[PDB]
Amino acid sequence: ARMVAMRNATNNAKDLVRDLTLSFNKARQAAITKEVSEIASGAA
Amino acid sequence: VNVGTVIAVGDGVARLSGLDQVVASEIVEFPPKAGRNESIYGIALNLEQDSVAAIILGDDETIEEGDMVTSTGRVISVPVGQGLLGRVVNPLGQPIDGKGPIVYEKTRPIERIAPGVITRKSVDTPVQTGIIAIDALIPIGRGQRELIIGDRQTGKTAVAIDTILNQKGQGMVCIYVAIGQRRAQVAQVVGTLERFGAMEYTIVVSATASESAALQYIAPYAGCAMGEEIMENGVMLNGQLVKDALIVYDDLSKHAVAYRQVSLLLRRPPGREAYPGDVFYLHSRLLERAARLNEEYGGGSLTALPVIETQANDVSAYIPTNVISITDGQIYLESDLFNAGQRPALNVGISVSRVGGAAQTRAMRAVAGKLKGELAQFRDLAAFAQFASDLDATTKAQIERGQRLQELLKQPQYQPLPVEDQVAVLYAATNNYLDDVPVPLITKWRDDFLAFLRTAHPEVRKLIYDNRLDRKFPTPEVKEALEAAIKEFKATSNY
Amino acid sequence: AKGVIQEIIGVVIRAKFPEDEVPEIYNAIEIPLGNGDRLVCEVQQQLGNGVVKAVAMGSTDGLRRGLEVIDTGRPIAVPVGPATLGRVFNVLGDPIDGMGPIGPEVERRPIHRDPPSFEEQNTQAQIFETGIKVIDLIAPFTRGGKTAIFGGAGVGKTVVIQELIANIAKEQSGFSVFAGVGERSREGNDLIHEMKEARIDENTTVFDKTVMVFGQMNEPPGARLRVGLTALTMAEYFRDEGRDILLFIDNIFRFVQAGSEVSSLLGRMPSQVGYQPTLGTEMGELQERITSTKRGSITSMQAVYVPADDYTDPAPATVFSHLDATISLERSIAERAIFPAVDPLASTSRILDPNIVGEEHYRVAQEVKRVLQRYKDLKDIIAILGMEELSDEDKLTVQRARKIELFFSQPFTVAQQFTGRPGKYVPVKKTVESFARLLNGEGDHIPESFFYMQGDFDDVLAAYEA
Amino acid sequence: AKGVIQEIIGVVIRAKFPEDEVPEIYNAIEIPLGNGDRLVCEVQQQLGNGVVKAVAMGSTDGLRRGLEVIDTGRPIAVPVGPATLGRVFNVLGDPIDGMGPIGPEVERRPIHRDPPSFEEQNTQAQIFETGIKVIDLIAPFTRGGKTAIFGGAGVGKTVVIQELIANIAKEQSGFSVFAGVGERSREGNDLIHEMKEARIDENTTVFDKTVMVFGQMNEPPGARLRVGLTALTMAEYFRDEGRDILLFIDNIFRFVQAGSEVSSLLGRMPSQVGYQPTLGTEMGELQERITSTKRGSITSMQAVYVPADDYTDPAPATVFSHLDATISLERSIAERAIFPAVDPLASTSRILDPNIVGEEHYRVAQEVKRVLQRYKDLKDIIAILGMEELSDEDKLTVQRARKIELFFSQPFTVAQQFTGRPGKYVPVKKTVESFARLLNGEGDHIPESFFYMQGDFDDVLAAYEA
Ligand SMILES: Nc1ncnc2c1ncn2[C@@H]1O[C@H](COP(=O)(O)OP(=O)(O)OP(=O)(O)O)[C@@H](O)[C@H]1O
Ligand SMILES: [Mg+2]
Repeated sequence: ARMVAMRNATNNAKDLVRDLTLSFNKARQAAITKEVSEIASGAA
Repeated sequence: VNVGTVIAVGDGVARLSGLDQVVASEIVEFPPKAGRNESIYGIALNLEQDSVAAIILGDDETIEEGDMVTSTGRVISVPVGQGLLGRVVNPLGQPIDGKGPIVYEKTRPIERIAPGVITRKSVDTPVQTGIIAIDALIPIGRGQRELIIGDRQTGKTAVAIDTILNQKGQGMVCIYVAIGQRRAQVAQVVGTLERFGAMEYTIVVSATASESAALQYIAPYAGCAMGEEIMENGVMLNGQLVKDALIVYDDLSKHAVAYRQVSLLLRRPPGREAYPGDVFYLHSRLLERAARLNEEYGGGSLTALPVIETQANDVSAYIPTNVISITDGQIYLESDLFNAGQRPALNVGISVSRVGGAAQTRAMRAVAGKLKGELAQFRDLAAFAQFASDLDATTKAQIERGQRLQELLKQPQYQPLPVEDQVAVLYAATNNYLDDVPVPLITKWRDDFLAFLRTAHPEVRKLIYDNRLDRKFPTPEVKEALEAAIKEFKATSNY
Repeated sequence: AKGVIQEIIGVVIRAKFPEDEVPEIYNAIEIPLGNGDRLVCEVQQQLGNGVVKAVAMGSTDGLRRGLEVIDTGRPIAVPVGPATLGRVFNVLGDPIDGMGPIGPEVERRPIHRDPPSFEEQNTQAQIFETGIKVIDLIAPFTRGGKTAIFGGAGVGKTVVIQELIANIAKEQSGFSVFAGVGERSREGNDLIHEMKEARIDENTTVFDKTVMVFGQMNEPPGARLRVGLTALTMAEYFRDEGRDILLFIDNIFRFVQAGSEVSSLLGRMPSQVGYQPTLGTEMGELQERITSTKRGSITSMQAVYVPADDYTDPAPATVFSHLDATISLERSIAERAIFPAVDPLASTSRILDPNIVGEEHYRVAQEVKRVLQRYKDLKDIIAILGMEELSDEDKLTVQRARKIELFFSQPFTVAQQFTGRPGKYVPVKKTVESFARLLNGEGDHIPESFFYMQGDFDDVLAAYEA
Repeated sequence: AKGVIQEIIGVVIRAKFPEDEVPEIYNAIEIPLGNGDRLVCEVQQQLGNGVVKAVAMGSTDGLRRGLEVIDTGRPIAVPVGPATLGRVFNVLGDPIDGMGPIGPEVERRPIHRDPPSFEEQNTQAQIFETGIKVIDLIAPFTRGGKTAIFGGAGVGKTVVIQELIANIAKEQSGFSVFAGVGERSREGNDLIHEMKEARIDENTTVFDKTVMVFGQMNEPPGARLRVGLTALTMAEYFRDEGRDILLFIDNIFRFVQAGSEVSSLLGRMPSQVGYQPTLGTEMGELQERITSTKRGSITSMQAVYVPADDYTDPAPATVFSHLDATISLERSIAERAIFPAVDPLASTSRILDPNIVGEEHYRVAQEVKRVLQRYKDLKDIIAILGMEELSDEDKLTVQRARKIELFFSQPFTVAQQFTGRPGKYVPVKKTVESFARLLNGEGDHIPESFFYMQGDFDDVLAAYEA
């Protein structure tokens, strides 16, 4: 029973990492867009 | 005469007004005036209309509006040749060690085109780093551009200095550029090189942090011009015309920062991370000049060792990604491993060398394959280390084998192991000969074994070094000689 | 013509021309360099009265303002024809190999052509028969369609490229073009030269059947931006003759990055993730001339680098918007001695539908995907509990999946000298029938061996008998 | 050498001078105010014809667009000498304490000076003898090096600074300079002035051996930018006199922030996250003056504040690029009555290698911090097991780790009049010998509370026998 529970937990943990990585990537791109907007605005 | 007058001085940037017939990267003069007995040179980067924005190589605090400038017809050139060996110089070739003028007869221009496609040859001759981890799992060959990427204080310049020290008689002219390093750090590096006798085949360019951004911007190019002179014409080292060279750009992160500062002060349009559009072009011009010339063009070499200081292991940053794409191999030095205790902090799981075994001696390639496989197997089971008691016999055995190998890869500072010692020790480890030795005693065992071979058994070391190039290295009697040496050492010593 | 340089800022230069005969956009103005050599700058903008902003595409370190500029009156002229075969060129069309100049008798076409019109496009999609079992089965090519490959270059990608070139050369018209966008001078140029000259097929080296355009890393961003257009200009001449052309673009992401750098240098505003604002238009000027027309077809297999493995990243997103088949080379598959280390699960293709490749091909591909997915799901169970605990009617599926992943190995006609095994060309129909006959139950008695580096199912039967 | 103000935009003043009398790039301006005193501006950019753009260094809430300006010719001149000892100065060098102004007989030196040349830099790093056991054992200083503090208030950072000043003033001449760069006026002032005037050593106050220069957050960005250079000038005078100097810079990150604000107001384009393009050079022009020449040395012990907890931020990264050691004061150690809250972990140094400190020092510093390398990770197993009633060796390693943690404390000669205990100065040899003996096991058979607050292991033995 512990083996089944840990296997389910590991699968849920791996799914959460994929979801978090998907969300982190969106936050990574939005950070770049913000910087490329302030610097371009600051240039002009 | 066609000269110009400064019309505006910013944060190290002039404008020079109407200075025609100026080449796009000349080195203007700023002739001496009242209250200034010397000349400060500047690089005319922006050739605008009715304006020439030139960054100042020297100090900007002295150049006032109205100063006259004379455009010297020469593009930036540096001295090269034998006379530079063992001397610290500016990126302009002016000595700063205070030991006399540079003796030279030839000046190789900075910013020359890469050798070309057909000019090069496949990398085959190895650059013996002297570090077991690098020299076994991440081969570096003459002509390869291997990147030493890390995170703040991790050991990148320590690895570079170990590599430079290991070339004592490997017929390799080392070069150390030190872009943006502190004057104290460059002084300590030069002191270390002098202390170990490595200051008779090393040229140390240096554009320290206090120096103007122009000097930090042109430092690596001066270094690689000095290295290209070695690669093409060569210098007399130990009575042998050596045409190999090894160049270490101590920070290309700081070089990129300096170029970003130059671009922003010149009002060039920024890009991602405020870096100019052509920072990739900058680093590519710099690194691509490192080549393995074929026999038709001389057979020289120039091995480049760029170093990058990442932040929080952010590999996806702009400059790290650019240089990783440019370079042929990466040596990641992780701060986690450095703080854990593994002093050479190589992260084998992600560090790669695209040249591969072609940049390794046949003995080294024959021995290191099992080491790499066993280390990979240990890494795949790193989560079970604390659960060693409740594991299968084979899984356990894999675990202590990985622990022994990882402890073996640990190395002190300024202790480069010649190739014969590395191959002997890794043959001892790959064969089930260090299993009885406890994990914390592996380093002591290795040091004692090298001492034993150096004193008791010079013949086996000479035998291994003599036939390191044999395609079937283990076949020769060298195998039995080495086995007898290991058995005798393990009998005499106890752990 | 005969303008004068007005401003030199990095690789961006501005040349002043008379009020008339101002060069158009993409006009490739030429600057004499005081010798036979010259610097070619591509005009990208027209400002004010005669001033044109151009990208240097060269060293631009020895230039001075006021220097004479010669207008060519047309985009970058690229030599085309059979003379280009077996030669290596840069973006400008000048050969960078040891052989001499191309010569004036050879036709030169503008680098900036136009994609084929609407009527010239093929209404139907035709499968491209590469001959490799795994490529033709799980991720089928499309004639005149783009294809992406993902790999770390240590997984035998170059061997796959060489096999594709040899297959098209020996079983079709067979002319290939290799676009080295941002290709390293050492790792990606001399190595590929030696592999292509050493690799031979029917007494003809792979190098002699292809033309390679290298926009090297050390060249300015303009060269890396336009090297792909140079490669298309070279390939379109052969496409106009009715031949079928494979265009290989190495790391199209480097083309995207070169475009971004050029846009930043020109002063344009940065799009999402500091990309050029004209990302879609730049990716559409390219990869739209790669189509299957009435006269001929150009089918491209382009390497793609995913920034930080970020696929949503607008660069790989715009690349994917123009893709038909994805091939994912895997390091783990290559660790075992399977040269065609294609990951069947990660590799997909648009053309793999019943309406084109037939019902049987779709059915067998879907069944292979299902059994391999079951094997992937049961990897952890096998690793943890072992083979014994896994139940019946699933151990058979696991064994079949292992045998079928060993079956994707295929001898290569370009690697027969290295491996000592003759290459085998497997037709798509033969592949489909062989895999159907492997799935239905035949060959179950045969062990995992005898499937390794083999061709059709009859071949493995013969090997088992002998 | 007299001009007129043209524009006043915040703290940036644009002044027009005669064509042949333009001030230099870093000269002062000294706008005369109506009520007797002057507003000292600093030029930053020569531009146009006779026009200079200068930073205010003051309020500029009372200036018109016609006020005359009196160029000084030299950069900001600051009083240096023994007269400027035990006094508090602002960025301009005018004493802000209650005492009288500095007499004209005192030499005034320019604030901007070049760092020592490479020829004068020491070729071998030398350990700096502070006397604190934990400081001189785990994270040794560097002669002419830099050190950072990561700790808030209530952890005794001020007491550590006072002890360092007292030790350098007693063992060597040790003249100290304190630079308040953008620090809170309540913490930086009247909780440093009073805690150092009250603190005494050999009937001489710590404040009498220390020079204080204070540019607080209320001051304009130029003042916080140049306060560091003022402090460096004062320390460099004594360094040129041959006396070793300990220079404290409080919140060097505020110096970076002041530079960023100055650049933003000066019209420079931002770099990275709004920071100044000249970040690395600005850090170099200040930190490179902190070095150990042959005649003298300026050791620095700075304090670094990271915005939020972001060490990726450009300001902390540029600060850390110029660091030789870090000291991390910890709240938990401070609240456990161990007054020197220097965490044994997270306190690194680049001097801690065999080739400088010595084989024995490195060996002893590696044996310690190894039993603590886990941070006594055994605490969790005790927490959830009741120590399991038996832990074998772990009991011995826990006892040794607790003994070492207690032993890291050292009496403060500046806190002698507060806690009623004489301060003990422990040389590095005594530290290494004491810790070597403790790790060998001479510290055993002695209970806790006997290693709590003592100088040497010999002192602990004397306490035990008594
Ligand atoms: N191989 C090694 N053996 C022993 N100590 C080492 C080794 N590598 C690094 N160290 C230790 O780490 C310290 C810092 O190393 P190093 O100067 O190479 O770092 P870095 O990454 O170049 O840092 P920086 O960003 O400050 O230049 C050294 O002073 C030394 O104490
Ligand atoms: Mg370093």
